[PDB]
Amino acid sequence: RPDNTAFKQQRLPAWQPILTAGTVLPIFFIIGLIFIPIGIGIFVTSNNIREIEIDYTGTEPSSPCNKCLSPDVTPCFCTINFTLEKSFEGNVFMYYGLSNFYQNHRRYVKSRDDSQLNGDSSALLNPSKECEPYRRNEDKPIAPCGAIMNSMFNDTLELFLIGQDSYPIPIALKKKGIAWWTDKNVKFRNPPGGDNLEERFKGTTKPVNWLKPVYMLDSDPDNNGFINEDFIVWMRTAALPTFRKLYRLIERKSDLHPTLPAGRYWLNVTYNYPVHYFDGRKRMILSTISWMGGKNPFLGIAYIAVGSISFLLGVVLLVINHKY
Amino acid sequence: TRTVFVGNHPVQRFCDNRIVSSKYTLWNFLPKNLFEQFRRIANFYFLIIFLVQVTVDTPTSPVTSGLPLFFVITVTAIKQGYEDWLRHRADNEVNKSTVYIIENAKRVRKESEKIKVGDVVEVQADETFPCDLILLSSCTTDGTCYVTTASLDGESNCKTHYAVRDTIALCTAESIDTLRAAIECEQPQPDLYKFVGRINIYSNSLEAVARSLGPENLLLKGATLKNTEKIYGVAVYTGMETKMALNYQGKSQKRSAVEKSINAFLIVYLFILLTKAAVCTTLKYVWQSTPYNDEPWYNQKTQKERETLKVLKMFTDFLSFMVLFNFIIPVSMYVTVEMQKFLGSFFISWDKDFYDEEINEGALVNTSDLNEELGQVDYVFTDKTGTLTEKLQDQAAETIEALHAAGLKVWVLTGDKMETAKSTCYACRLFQTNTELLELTTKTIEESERKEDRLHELLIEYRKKLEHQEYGLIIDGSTLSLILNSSQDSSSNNYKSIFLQICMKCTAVLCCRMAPLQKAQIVRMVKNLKGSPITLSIGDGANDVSMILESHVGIGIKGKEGRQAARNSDYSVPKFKHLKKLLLAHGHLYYVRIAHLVQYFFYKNLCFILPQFLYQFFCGFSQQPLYDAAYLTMYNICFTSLPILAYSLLEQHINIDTLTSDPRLYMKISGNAMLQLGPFLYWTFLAAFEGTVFFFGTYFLFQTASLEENGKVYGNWTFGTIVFTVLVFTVTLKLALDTRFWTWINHFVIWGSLAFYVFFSFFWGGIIWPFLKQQRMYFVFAQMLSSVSTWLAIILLIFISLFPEILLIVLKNVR
Ligand SMILES: CCCCCCCCCCCCCCCCCC(=O)OC[C@H](COP(=O)(O)OC[C@H](N)C(=O)O)OC(=O)CCCCCCCCCCCCCCCCC
Ligand SMILES: *[C@@H]1O[C@H](CO)[C@@H](O)[C@H](O)[C@H]1NC(C)=O
Ligand SMILES: *[C@@H]1O[C@H](CO)[C@@H](O)[C@H](O)[C@H]1NC(C)=O
Ligand code: ALF
Ligand SMILES: [Mg+2]
Repeated sequence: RPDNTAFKQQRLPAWQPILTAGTVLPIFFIIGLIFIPIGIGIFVTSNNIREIEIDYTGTEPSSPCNKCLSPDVTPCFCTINFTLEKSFEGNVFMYYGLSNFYQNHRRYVKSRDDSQLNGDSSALLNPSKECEPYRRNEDKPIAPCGAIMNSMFNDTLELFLIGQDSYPIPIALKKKGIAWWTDKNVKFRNPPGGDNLEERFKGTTKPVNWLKPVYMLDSDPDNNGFINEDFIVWMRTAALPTFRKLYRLIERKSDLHPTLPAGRYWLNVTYNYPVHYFDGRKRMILSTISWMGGKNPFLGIAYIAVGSISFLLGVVLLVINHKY
Repeated sequence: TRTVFVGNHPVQRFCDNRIVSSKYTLWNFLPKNLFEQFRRIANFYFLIIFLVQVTVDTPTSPVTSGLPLFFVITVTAIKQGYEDWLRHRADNEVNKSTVYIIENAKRVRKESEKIKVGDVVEVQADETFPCDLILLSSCTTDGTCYVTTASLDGESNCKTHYAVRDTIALCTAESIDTLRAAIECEQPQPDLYKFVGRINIYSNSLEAVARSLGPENLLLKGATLKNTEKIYGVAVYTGMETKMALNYQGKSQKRSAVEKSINAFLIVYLFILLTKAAVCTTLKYVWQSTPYNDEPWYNQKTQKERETLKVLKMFTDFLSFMVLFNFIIPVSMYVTVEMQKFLGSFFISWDKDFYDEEINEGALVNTSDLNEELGQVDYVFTDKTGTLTEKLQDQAAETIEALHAAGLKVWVLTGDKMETAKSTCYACRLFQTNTELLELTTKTIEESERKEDRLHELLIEYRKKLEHQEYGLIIDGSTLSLILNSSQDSSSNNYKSIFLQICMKCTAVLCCRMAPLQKAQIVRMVKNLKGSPITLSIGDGANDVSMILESHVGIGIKGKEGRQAARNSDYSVPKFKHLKKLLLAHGHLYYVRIAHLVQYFFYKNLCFILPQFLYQFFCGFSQQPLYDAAYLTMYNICFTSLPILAYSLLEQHINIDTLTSDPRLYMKISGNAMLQLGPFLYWTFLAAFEGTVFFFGTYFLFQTASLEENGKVYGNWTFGTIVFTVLVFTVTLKLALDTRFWTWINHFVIWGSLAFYVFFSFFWGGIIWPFLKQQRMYFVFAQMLSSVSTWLAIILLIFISLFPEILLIVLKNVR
């Protein structure tokens, strides 16, 4: 009369796998033989990427920017010469890096209003509580609230190539397309009121550390406010005290000549950002990319180490179990 | 020395037949139950954590920490309240019964619970006595009555009692003629066979004849009257003082070895959490000593954080770190173990092996807190009449042989006489032909100090000098009474120890003519020696309830005697042969499932939290969570909760068909091996290794300056998502490797957890709702999966982490 159901009587059909050494031994070999070639390929790929970093912070009396460390009302300019040995053929991405800059601090990460940057009219006129003490200035709310927006990197970097003669030639840099497409076209929007951008920000004011208001960053209305590529790129946190952010893109010449021929170059910079107050460092990185990204041998080294440590262990166990 | 008058007419300070077996009342129940529950360290901690999270700060929400604690409190409170209301209802039946009292020359009827000492009472045929009576007369001559004590010694033999010679003639003819008598008695004792007293019956003018009172005159409570029309007795002991009510001892509480191991693990993890929080706060306040490391002109305090008291600040930061790292002790474990214990107990009732067509009933589970306790039994105490014999039962000898083959010691505790008790033992294969009977009965002790010589002879110069099967002890209740009570006269060699060693070094022990309380005394004496042996007692009679309520787990047979022991026990089987199936397979499976669930629950959260603690060294020790709040909330609720519950409800570690056919396999989990220091350290070190591997493998991966073919950088939420994905895949694949009995439910839950995690990540990341104050995770997961470098790194990490487990699996298959 009791229900003779397989579930109730604990008699559900099962697979019941029994893995043993004599059946899992080929796995230790196949994994090593599939992993070693991948490691070799990845490590070889990581060695054909050219990259150069130029530290231009100063803090040294033999550096050209020692005069840029402490100005008063003088807009400082530097110029650092450097040489390239092997030319760059692939695409070239301009980076700027900061050291000892804690972008992931708790009090600093949460100091933002993501709804206001989404174009919300209610949040446009009154910012969130979290972004303090950058919530109101001169009894007027700041349009971008928070330190994460207030302290944006604001240096101007220009590259100059010195030809056969002493006359330098400039290099064209494009500011479009350095931020994530999704967070540029969806997450960051503009206020919808009106067509002219200046009259959209009426009850708001520029940040304390700003020099021109947020609706005058660029002449093109597409990159004028809350859509500016540099602003959007800086709005993304770093996760580490030492980080790098994309700055410009150098495009391929139409003819098959390499994008950056080897030779001397000129780096005229505008020293506006103070970083020596907290023992920080500034640098500029020119690098090419590949199918995997930047230059890092860690992945290849780890794959080789894992493949070798698997294959050797498999061989050792194979020669040990041969006693039976 | 107490004096009672037969009719209360002179020629007090006693209770009033009121039996209470309960503990809670109908009002004080809530304050007492909450005080009893919140005294535990785990229940205090959870509260403290909930209050601190509500008061100071929380990373995700106070609800996720306040709701499961309330559910856990409520379930246990309901269980205890119901199990106490059942005892209230049972006591209501024993009280509020009908008895007939001759108060003033008339057959007054009162209620049973209103009996006062010193009134003559009348009981008809087949009526249970209401209290301790003293026989005054009987309907027939010779002053005799036939009383059977089916509820005191377990048998149904017709005993005989004798009335008072001076009072036999008084039969319904002026029995209340102000009968001048004074019953001078001894203070109540649980001996159940000794009674000293005297009567002071007077005459019409004056008399002083006094006849001594012995055990042949006491009419005990709870013994039915047989083959007599009507008798007349005088109550002397009424309620909480009768020899039946003295041998109860109540029920304190029962806890499992797994439950104690859970508390020990919680105590260890509490120290781990405190050390983590203290180290983090100390390093934080050392690092903030530099002027430019705090308020470095790019984020400054809102003046408040400056105006706050420094002394209060370290305490607040310590509470914040404790809240942040509190996840290493999961409330989910408690909420789950409750569901597992409630749901898994249904299999015992559902099993078709526990069915008897004669009784037309099945098994029964009274409590679900000892399912894991069924698989750790070490000693078995059995009752002779009713359980072993019905002649012997169907498989009484083979069940005992199987229990002996499993490494258990079977003792027979009965209330029958030695002559008939020893033959039954000789028929159950418990006493072989070539075994020397080591006997300590009353037949050889007719003094007092002969016992000390006998024990020394049979222990010090007979046995330990050496044959392990030959010697079997036989004892009597009378000798055991002196052994227990009179052991405090000499202290150089304790009687209890010198008797316990000879008991424990013997193959089997038989104890005859034993009171209901002495069984619980023997069980308690066994429970204390050399650590904590685990005891199980099985019986079918009302006299077995004292030893059923004292042992670790009590089994009650549904027999012809009654359901008195069936409702007071933890489980119930309508046979004795069912015990082999009940504890060989079901207990083993339950213990394995619960131990694996506990170990996995602790490991899964330690490995979850370790990367977050490691992350604080790379921020400013600012208590920045590595993962998103949604992931922190959803980790233990849906991503990893279901596979472990499905594993722990149905998983044949060894198939039951060969578990029942091989009793030898019970020894693999004899001493709580699965929850020992070895396995605990192995799981802890595995979690610590995997947690370090995750964080450092991703940290070395995040030094690229780019991971895409379009040259775009990643934030911190991508770092956290990478760590979380590697974490979830590793912790799911560990259990997938450990699984050994794959059903369609296991397939569904294990693969659906991963599929649901992926789909939930893709769904949460990609839609702006908007009802949140931030959109940090708008497209993090979808942007993270667009890089072959991250794909390859994740694939490499889910193998690097499991390499110790894969190597151990192989090494466990040779030598
Ligand atoms: C009288 C006897 C009755 C005894 C039981 C009978 C039946 C009882 C049914 C009760 C059902 C559930 C009880 C409700 C209590 C839980 C309430 C609740 O939301 O708890 C929330 C908890 C959260 O804790 P945590 O994340 O571990 O961390 C806590 C830490 N202290 C902190 O700081 O925060 O999280 C948890 O405690 C987890 C919840 C339980 C886990 C099981 C849930 C699985 C369901 C899965 C959901 C969706 C599945 C989708 C995946 C697809 C896979 C196929
Ligand atoms: C650039 O930003 C820094 C950081 O706030 C500020 O001190 C400096 O004045 C800015 N330079 C401008 C606005 O020209
Ligand atoms: C940048 O600095 C170089 C170095 O002298 C100078 O020749 C050039 O004119 C400068 N360009 C601008 C735009 O100031
Ligand atoms: F039947 Al008994 F002790 F003799 F339970
Ligand atoms: Mg009985």
